[PDB]
Amino acid sequence: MGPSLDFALSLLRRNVRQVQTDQGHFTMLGVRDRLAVLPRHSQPGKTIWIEHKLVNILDAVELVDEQGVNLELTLITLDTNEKFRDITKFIPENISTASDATLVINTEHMPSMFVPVGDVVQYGFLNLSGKPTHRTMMYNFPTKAGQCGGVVTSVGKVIGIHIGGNGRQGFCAGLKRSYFA
Ligand SMILES: *[C@@H](O)[C@H](C[C@@H]1CCNC1=O)NC(=O)[C@H](Cc1ccccc1)NC(=O)/C=C/c1ccc(N(C)C)cc1
Repeated sequence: MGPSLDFALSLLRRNVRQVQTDQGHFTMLGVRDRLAVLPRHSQPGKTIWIEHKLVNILDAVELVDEQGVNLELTLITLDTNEKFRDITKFIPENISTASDATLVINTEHMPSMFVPVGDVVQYGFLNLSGKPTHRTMMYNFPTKAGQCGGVVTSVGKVIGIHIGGNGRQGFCAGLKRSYFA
């Protein structure tokens, strides 16, 4: 088996978890220690279902930029038994585009799912369901409901978390390594 599939499957085993909140099913990316990231609109509460058990959330931080605008990312600290493998090194230091990226999803309804979103380009401002968001990127793929929190990945880099789509295109919140310092 080659390196790109090995990388994604290893993400699916060690960092990319099936979750459910009151808002439905999402993919959650565990980044290091007991710190994970979800799309803000998943609205995690005091507990979250993670695969096979209910896990307590010890803190949730909704990220905004210096203008006060939503980044659509919520960092949660979990009462998990074990620490995540630290994947912060795979997150670029600036928000970064990619060629021929794949969106890797993992929910109870869409387990171990691979979506060929393709080139990922800078987008910036997005108004989704009424809320302004900054720092997004875009792919010309018709993503659908249930795929939020999916991990946008390319050549060993974890670059984005899926947050929205308009039927023809998909959008992620860009990831940068400093969100997880
Ligand atoms: C994941 O939960 C989901 C994935 C979307 C659903 C449709 N395709 C996808 O890829 N995301 C959403 O439903 C988001 C949620 C959101 C809320 C607030 C801030 C950021 C994200 N919303 C959307 O993707 C918007 C969908 C939409 C609304 C209205 C229209 N009409 C045509 C104006 C089109 C699309």
